[PDB]
Amino acid sequence: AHIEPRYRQFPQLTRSQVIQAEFFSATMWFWILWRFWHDSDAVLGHFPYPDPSQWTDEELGIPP
Amino acid sequence: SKMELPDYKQWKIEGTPLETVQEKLAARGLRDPWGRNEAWRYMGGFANNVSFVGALLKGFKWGFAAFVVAVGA
Amino acid sequence: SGYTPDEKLRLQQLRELRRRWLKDQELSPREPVLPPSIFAFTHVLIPVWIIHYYLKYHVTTKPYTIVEKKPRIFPGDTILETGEVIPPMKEFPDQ
Amino acid sequence: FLPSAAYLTHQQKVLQLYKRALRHLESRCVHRDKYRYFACLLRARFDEHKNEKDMVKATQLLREAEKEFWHGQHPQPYIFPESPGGTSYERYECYKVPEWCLDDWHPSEKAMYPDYFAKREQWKKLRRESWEREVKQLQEETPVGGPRTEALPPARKQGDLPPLWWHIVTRPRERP
Amino acid sequence: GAHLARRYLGDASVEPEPLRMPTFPPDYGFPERKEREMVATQQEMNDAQLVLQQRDYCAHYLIRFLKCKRDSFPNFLACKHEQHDWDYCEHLDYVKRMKEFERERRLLQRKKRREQREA
Amino acid sequence: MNLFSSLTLVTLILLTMPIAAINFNTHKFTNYPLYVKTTISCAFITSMIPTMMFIHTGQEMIISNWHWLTIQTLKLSLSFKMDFFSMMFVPVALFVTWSIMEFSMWYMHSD
Amino acid sequence: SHITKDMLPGPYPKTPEERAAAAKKYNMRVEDYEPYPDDGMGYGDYPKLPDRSQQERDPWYDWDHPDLRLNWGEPMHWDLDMYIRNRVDTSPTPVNWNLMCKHLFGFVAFMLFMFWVGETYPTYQPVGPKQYPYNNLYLERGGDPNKEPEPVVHYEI
Amino acid sequence: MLKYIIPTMMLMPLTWLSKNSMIWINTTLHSLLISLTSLLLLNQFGDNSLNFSLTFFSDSLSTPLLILTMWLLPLMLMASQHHLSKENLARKKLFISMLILLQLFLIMTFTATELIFFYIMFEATLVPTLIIITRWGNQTERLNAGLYFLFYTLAGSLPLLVALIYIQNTMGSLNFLILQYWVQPMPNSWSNTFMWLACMMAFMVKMPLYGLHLWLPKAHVEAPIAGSMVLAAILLKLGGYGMMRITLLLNPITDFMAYPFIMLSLWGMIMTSSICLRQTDLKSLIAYSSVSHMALVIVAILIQTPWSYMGATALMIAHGLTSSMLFCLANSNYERVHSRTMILARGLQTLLPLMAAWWLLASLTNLALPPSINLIGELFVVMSTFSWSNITIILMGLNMVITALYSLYMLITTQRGKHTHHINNILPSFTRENALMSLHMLPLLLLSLNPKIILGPLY
Amino acid sequence: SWDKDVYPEPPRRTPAPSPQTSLPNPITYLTKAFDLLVDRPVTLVREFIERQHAKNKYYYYHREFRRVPDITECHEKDVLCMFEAEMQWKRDYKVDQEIVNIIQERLKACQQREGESHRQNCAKELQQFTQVVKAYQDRYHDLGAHYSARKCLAKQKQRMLAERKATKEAA
Amino acid sequence: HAFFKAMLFMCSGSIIHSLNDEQDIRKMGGLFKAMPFTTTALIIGSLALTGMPFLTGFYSKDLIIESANTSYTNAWALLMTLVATSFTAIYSTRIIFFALLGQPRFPTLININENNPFLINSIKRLLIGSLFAGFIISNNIPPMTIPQMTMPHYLKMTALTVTIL
Amino acid sequence: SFPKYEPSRLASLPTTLDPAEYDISSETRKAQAERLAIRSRLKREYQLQYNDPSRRGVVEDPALIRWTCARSANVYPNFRPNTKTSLLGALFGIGPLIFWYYVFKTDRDRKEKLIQEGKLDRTFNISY
Amino acid sequence: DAPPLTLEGIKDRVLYVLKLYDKIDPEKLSVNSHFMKDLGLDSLDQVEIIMAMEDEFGFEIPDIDAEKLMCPQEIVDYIADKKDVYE
Repeated sequence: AHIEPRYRQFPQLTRSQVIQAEFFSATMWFWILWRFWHDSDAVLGHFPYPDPSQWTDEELGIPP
Repeated sequence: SKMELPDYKQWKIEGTPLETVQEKLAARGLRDPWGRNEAWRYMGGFANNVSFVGALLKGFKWGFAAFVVAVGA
Repeated sequence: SGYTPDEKLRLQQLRELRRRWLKDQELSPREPVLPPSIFAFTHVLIPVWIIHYYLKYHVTTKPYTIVEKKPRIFPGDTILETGEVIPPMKEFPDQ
Repeated sequence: FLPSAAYLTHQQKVLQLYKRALRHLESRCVHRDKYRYFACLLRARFDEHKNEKDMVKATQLLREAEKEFWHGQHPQPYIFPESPGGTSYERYECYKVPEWCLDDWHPSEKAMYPDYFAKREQWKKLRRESWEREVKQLQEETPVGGPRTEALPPARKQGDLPPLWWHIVTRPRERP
Repeated sequence: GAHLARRYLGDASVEPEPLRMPTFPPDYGFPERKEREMVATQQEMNDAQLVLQQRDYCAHYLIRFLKCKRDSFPNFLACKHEQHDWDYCEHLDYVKRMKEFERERRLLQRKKRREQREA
Repeated sequence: MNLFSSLTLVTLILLTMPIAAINFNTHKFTNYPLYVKTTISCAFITSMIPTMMFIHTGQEMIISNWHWLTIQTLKLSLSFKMDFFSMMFVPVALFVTWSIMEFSMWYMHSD
Repeated sequence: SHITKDMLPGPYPKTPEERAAAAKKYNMRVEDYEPYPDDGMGYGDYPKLPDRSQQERDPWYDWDHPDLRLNWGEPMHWDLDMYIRNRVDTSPTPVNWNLMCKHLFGFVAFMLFMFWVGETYPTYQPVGPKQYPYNNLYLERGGDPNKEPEPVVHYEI
Repeated sequence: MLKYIIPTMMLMPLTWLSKNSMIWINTTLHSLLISLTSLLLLNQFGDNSLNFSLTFFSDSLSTPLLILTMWLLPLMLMASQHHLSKENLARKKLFISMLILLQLFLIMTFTATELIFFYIMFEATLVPTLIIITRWGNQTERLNAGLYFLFYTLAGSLPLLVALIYIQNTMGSLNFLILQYWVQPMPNSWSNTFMWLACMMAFMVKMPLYGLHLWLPKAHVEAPIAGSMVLAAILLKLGGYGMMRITLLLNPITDFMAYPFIMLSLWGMIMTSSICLRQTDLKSLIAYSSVSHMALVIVAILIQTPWSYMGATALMIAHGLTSSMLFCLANSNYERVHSRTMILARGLQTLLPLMAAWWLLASLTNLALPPSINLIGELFVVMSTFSWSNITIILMGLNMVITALYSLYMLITTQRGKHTHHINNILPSFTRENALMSLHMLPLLLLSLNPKIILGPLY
Repeated sequence: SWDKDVYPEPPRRTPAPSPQTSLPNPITYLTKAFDLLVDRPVTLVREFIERQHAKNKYYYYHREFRRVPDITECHEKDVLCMFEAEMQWKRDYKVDQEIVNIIQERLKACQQREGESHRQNCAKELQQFTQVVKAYQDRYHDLGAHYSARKCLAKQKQRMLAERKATKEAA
Repeated sequence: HAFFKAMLFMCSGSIIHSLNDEQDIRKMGGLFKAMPFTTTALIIGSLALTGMPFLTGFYSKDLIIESANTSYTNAWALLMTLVATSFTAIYSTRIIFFALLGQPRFPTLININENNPFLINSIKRLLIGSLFAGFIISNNIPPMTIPQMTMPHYLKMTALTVTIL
Repeated sequence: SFPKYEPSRLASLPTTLDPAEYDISSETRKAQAERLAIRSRLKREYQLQYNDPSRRGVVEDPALIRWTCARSANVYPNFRPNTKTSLLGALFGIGPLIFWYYVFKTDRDRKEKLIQEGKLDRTFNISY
Repeated sequence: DAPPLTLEGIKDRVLYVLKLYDKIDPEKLSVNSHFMKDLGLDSLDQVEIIMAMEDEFGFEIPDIDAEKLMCPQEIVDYIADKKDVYE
């Protein structure tokens, strides 16, 4: 069939374009989940942040 | 081209923004808007079109089960 | 405000003439005008052949022509032409 | 500055301020419902002293209202995508070819479109045949020594077409 | 950050700066702790066509990373253990540069304390 | 190596053809967008390959020929190079522009 | 082929007859026909207009010419060559003029002043130098492959 | 080249003794014959120039100008009808033979071995174009325009004669070769100052310089089309050619006295790009554009650099082609609307649909589009002058910006936006006019492919 | 071919791959496809062209010269002597331009083959480039446009006279 | 960026021609559930702005701000880039909120359409480009630089935190 | 309420807030009627010369040709050399020219002085 | 990009969106019905009518034609002039 305009109503839709729309948004969300757990944890950068340098003295002849 | 002209006085107005402005402006004491021009804009398949987090997050209504399958891998 | 009856009548004659002119601009006589991938991949193939013909022979016989940043050799691998080991990477520890 | 007279009126200037202030409110006041609210507010603010029989009071408050309108105008209003200044504004001027042309086509192309060009031939003879008598007579008689308007009366005398029909009616379709 | 606001609120002595980094001289009081690992094989490194400002320490991990990436090229998601080792070693170098900075910091703080108490 | 050189040179020279085609046609490709679409598709498929060879090996190259006016101590030819940027920039622009060809088939419909 | 007398020699005087003949020659309002005055800048006896002329004259007046805002007998303003739409749009300004220029130059000065603040106060992180192997990377600076070593080493912390 | 000279004479009398309705074909055919015939000259090999006994020689400074003039002749003639087509048979034969005799003096001028001969053939170039523009000057002060032309060109060019006789009786004969060989430096006295001022002042007037550039616009707005093209291209680039000749002598004083001329040329080049931004009168904008390009030429000639000389002769040839083309399109528009003003001819995108393509192509050649020879010339001028003074790139780049600006402005002003819906008299474009378009721009692009011909003797 | 005397090239050093994968090897599949598709008929066309011009031959040579003696062995006028001197001098100038061209081509080659080892094994070629261009700056540069030959020799006397007096006082 | 805004411009102009070439945010309001293929394309593009963690639009922008804060930087430029990343977050949210979420405003006689294989293939093609090929290009490049990889607290998370606020 | 829209050489004073109009005199209305009449008669002559169907030429505007001859060639008559003319001609003729001539003096002096010395960056300066 | 438009369809649509408005009756609504003369509705709300029909059809009719229509038939005339709807 063709496509038709309508006056002041909610427009008609095919099921195909809306099912590809749901398919693509859900694959985006699947990519952010299957990227957000699967190998990273990259927003937290794989290394504990070291302190002010050691919070210890005895560093190669510090002055007593 | 047929159009069927979806008729006047059908709307039976009742809508939320137009109802608030009619009540507040009747309390002001005028009651003369343009009126019911926009019931087709405010309701139908309209009238709770999706809010913020549903709009930004339309995806997870099917993606979580796919991620469960990915955990199953 | 409002028109005069003469201005309305003038507009009515313009309506009549504009209807006739645009109805004249309608046409479908059922003779409006009248008369008085193997191609694709051979189009792919043939300039490839011509420019490779050009790109070996004249390009090569000109000496300082198309040149390269060299492929990168490795400390633990071999050479395809000569063939020997480079002395490999040193001690591993603290890993 | 109008084709009918010189003075506009008080009422025309008031009404143009009404259309401009309401259009600016459309642009300022999106979601359309608080717009509809403020449209009733503006219509009430005109109804605050609609009752004035006076003239100097009306034009003095009109001048103060012009101050109030320029006080809160908007930078880029919702001008329509057909209005001048707007988005189109002879967007589709790509094929507004003027209608005096098409005389200068090669006769092969005029063999391609036979009946339409025969119809243009009889239109053009309808133009030339009906230019001398009625149009030249109404352009002798009806113009006064000062025409004093930008609008002509039709040929309501007896018969055929009103004068100056050609480059008014025969304008392009505004649509390629 | 934090060191920056402390330096800009404090006086110019007790919080030293970069770009003039040798401030207290080398081998001040060192108990002979210097190995300077040098696993580079710098001739073999220049043979392996590396980059300026990569001819550094921890570079043999980068060599192995380039080696495994060359050896399995369509394995698009292979080399991350040796990439992680290279990251770990440059992380250690970052620790070392932070140690040098705050060591000069505490040196200058104690030196100004000691000259204030001796004078 | 000759392959990488000829593949970059055809990813340039496979774009020149349709303009000279319509200047030497005199007839109407009504499907002229389809023609442009298939030559951009050929350019993208011959440009995805040598980037993969590039990062596979390294192996950077410059090409240079067809000089004019080697006048003073300098010269000039048509000289262009394919390195890291000059290879991993080409399929980006090609793929983007192939999709914009599709969108322009739609958007320039009645014009 | 044209009448010589419909050209424009001389300035405005004499004030009855030359003003009368020039007002009938250019077809304007009689007493509002302006000479410049006789400024000696050439300029003859040609009129002066309110200088904006193009983003006034709204396109709903529906005169003859499409984009010149012209109607074939007009003074044809002396500075129209600077006034055409596509060249200078003398629109009524949305705010002011002095307000525009003062806020713009003040904001540029404010940003450049804080740029000088940025130029004098850098940021950094608690970081020393790198540790380049061969005496802060000899043989990959300028060279001298057999002449000039300067011994200075790296020490660990 | 005497085998090229004797058909230039004997191309004349056929135009007399041809029957009616047949002069046109004969002139065009034999002109194109001689075009190829002197295109065969191009064998300038390596070290020397090429000589012929006591009258003729050829550098690379003269051969592309020669080929350009003999290319210009069918273009010159074929533009020059339809405004004198209905005029008389005898007067039309007189006109065409006058153009042919003009070009014969031009070829004598471009292959002038000696310099006294060069002065004589220089004012031989002067004289017939006066007659042509004054008989067919097409407008109301052709009187004034021809008079300014004649007195400026003589009263600039005349003391050059006395200076050349002075050089004659101080250094023997005035061959170009002995003056290459028996030259000796002439120091910073005042006599050298006045001699250099005389010679360079005559040529400054010929270019024109900015100080006397009111010469040009009247001489273009009141000339016919063939005289316009010949005047612009051949006369101004011939003036540049003569300066390129005689600047070989007088080395050290041009270091002193070259300062105000370069200054005047730079600032007036900017003022000329300012003046052709706002005027009406579509024909005259290209005239002021030519003033600005020749000021650029003048900077290039006096700075005395091999890059400068190569780019200078490149700019000569490219600007000759582009200016002649754009004059031809101005003639086409005036054939349409009979106006010469600018704001009347508007629109013309639908109407004359492919004329716009040639307008665009000409405006892009005048843009300095980059593979075009125009940009090669301007670029090497900028390189040489930045070696010369290292801060002068401000006026060069500002010239570039405003030059692109007014060129594209004259493009999108006349031929972009709206038909004025009262014209009724544009016709679809004649095959003659588009034939002249292809006569202009196909040899320009084929020159753009292999431009190793047109560069200067310091190649 | 060419002259490797004038155009030296470094020894080829080609590494060898090692998978350690089971893809198996798409790029080898495609490069064998490219060779067995394109490389056969183009080589056959080369063979056809070689034979059909190997029927009969032409010959071009290199134009070699004599030596005309000098310019300082010509007197103040000597047009039949100075002409020979200048043409021999100007041809020397042109071939020296191409000398500088060839050295710049070698420098481009050294930049390209090294990749990012800029400061190694290009000291030799850039160094001799600086040497020849210091010579060219000293000898053919500060002479301007209308060079004949005599401006070069006046420059020559000027340079050696000035440096002679400077090293005279500073000796 | 190239994949990103090619996709975004094509989506946006598709919507503009879908609603009669009017192009203004005023009288455009509710287009969600009017077929959500192009609208979904718009919101995936806009959430791919700010680099929602962690997508193809994440990598470059966040490595840039991390390398900028881990440098000998300006003390004005990093603050300006932080504020402008917050501002591109807010006009991204405004273009979504005025494109879809509000109650619908448009003239009547609507003709909203995607019945074309060309448009759906082009938008499909570029969102497939922006979900995978950004990662594919970003991953297998030899590092000609040395990445920082060692950042303090709120010197890696912080631009994401600022986009959230 | 507002700074009342200051005039400028760019500020188009709009047709609404003058405020100098709004006590419109009767004779000013008479002048507006005159202006309407003049444009009326001119458009009538335009339509009469315009709608002839056999007129093949252009509308032949006298006003535009009047303006063009006014602008191009009818400047030099009339002219008298005045004080303001001479001042503005000197300020636009000699000022910028003598200024850039000064800076080229300074540039040539510094450049030849410094290459007279030899502490200049011409290690290889080939394309002179 | 070219929807089907008729005079009857556009006339019924204009009469429809008139009849939705409040203070006119749906009773006495006529295609020939003077807004100024024989209906008695105010000119100010007649310009509200002008505004809303402009907003529906998506083009501003000018101020100079915001004066002199006063009836639905001339409204259909002017909208058919701007849109060029005849066959």
